[PDB]
Amino acid sequence: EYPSAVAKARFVRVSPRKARRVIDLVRGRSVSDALDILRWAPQAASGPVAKVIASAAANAQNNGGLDPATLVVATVYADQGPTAKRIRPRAQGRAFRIRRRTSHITVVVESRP
Amino acid sequence: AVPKRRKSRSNTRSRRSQWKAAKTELVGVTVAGHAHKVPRRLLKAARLGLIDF
Amino acid sequence: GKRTFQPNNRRRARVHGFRLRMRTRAGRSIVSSRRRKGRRTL
Amino acid sequence: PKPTKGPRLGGSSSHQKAILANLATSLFEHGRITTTEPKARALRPYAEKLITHAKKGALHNRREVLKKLRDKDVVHTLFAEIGPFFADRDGGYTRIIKIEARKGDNAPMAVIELVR
RNA sequence: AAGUGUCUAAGGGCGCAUGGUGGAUGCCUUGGCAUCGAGAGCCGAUGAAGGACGUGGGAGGCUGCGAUAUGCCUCGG
RNA sequence: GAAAAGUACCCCGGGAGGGGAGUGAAAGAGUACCUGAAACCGUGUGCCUACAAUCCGUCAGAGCCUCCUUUUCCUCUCCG
RNA sequence: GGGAUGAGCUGUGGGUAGGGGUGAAAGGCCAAUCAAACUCCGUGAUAGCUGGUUCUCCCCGAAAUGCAUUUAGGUGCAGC
RNA sequence: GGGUGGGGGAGUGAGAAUGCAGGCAUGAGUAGCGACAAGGCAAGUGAGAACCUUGCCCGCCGAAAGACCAAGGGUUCCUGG
RNA sequence: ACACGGGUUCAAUAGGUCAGACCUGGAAGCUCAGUAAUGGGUGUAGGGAACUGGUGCUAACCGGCCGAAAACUU
Repeated sequence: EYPSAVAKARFVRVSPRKARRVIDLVRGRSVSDALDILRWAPQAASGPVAKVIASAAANAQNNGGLDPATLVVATVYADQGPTAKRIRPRAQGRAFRIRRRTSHITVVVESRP
Repeated sequence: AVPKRRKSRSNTRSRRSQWKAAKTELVGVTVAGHAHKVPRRLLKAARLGLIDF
Repeated sequence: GKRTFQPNNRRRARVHGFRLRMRTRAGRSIVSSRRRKGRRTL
Repeated sequence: PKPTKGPRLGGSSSHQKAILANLATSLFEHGRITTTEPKARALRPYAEKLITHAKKGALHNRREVLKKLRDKDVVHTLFAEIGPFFADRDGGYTRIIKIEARKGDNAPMAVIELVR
């Protein structure tokens, strides 16, 4: 029904929840609307997302031969990426485990006239 | 005061859901060359050309 | 008053150096013990 | 100028004084300052009054300006070019245009300009 | 007029489809433990065991090596 | 992975990364990699829920959803 | 706030080392732990004590009473 | 690389020991971000700059936040990337 | 925070400006007296935050989003 183009970014150093709180603004919206929204998104963690969405439309345009004007974002994932751990020293010698969480963002797009 | 019991998934996700962003945008803002899209807050700057990409 | 540790390599060498270990019968056993475990000596 | 309500800029009012004076200085020396919106807003009644003294054009007014601006070159320019030019405009010597917030603290930026 | 009267899902629940994180299970092995049999059972003031430093056409370590230094001479393979 | 044959080249992107091509039996084997479960995270979607309390179940149990037999019926019947 | 030309303070150098040292004496200090430091070995220490002891099914089915106990929160014999 | 059957032998069956090793959850996108010295503007490099560079102001210690030695650390100094 | 209330150019909401209320209490320069320190005149001056009433000069943006088209009896 929707022969969508697939694009995704693995190993991004932005947490999934911080991705999701932006992604919720771009469900069922056009690519150009999403790109403008993210351009002016005060959360300022949308950069990677705009790059991925842009690459999805560009790839659909060149490999698929589709027109961005009708290209709409269908499904967006903010999957949990690989996580490392770091030790911080706190009071009384307590060694706490502090992590650096990542994400795998998967986006599919398709013309929906 | 420390957490006595863990919170049920059905309540935790409610707290996760009441943490959303606002929606502001504006179309029709013609500038030199291509007509882009900006917010009302900054449309005057766009009209004066004080924007970048 | 608020002191914890104050290194001084000459003091460490004179106190823990294996040439001091040569002084005693026991100290020689420490070196031979460490060799058996496979560790680098002082 | 009407005193603000809430925290002074930076530390105390003395720091606010240094900020307002330096901002007014480089404003008069450049004519287009892009900074934070609160600073431009607080600056409005400050620069408006300094220019009011410029269009009055008196020795006494120069010393009242010196109470605020230790730099003298900006005073020369201010009472030599700016004042006379705005002598025919009875108020409204500035203009605030909103500017995109900074990537790093999302501070509401704004640019403050003179009419020309 | 009076009465009956489905339809909301902000956001949760359950179940399916499809992904991610993780690297458990399965199968394996450059590796080890425990034994029978057969050797050797000593090294060293001729400077032992074991080490520091250094050596390669090319940064560092391991194995080998010692200002003749990832090698020399002799008899064999 | 039997063998590096470690993804030529092109395109988004500052790069990492990804897609298209290609090697390959296979990439659903891409250096973070045989097989790849669970916790956990998340998306799409069928169904219930904003006058109502109860170890968050069990048994009765309406109405929808999905699969499906017979059948009024469409006579379009060599089809469904 | 107290001492601050003194029974002073402080660095460099050295020694006394565990049933021992030290102590203008508190049973405090001896590498963040001192009514006898730490590490290793004896050592898989021991405890009449606390906690644990992993799949199922079938038949049958107790006591918390009595005696004695450096014993009454345990155990042996008897009873079920 | 495993089944069926007759046999043999177990490091053989985990839901619990304030159990152990590893990974992820709730708490939670909460607290906190580190002496009560203070930053600001312009131009510019750069895809991207409150935080870097170069200028102009402002502020602070100044018997120390300055300038030299010892112990210690062991290249943390300079250049280029 | 949000919300509330007012206003958004037929506009006096905020800023600014002119003039006021109130406060401070006699500014600088100049001139005169005084050896000087200082004191008179110019001068109820000068400075000024919130309140008052005028004054449309700047800024309130020549544009977005969500929002009914109604199951039935006597």
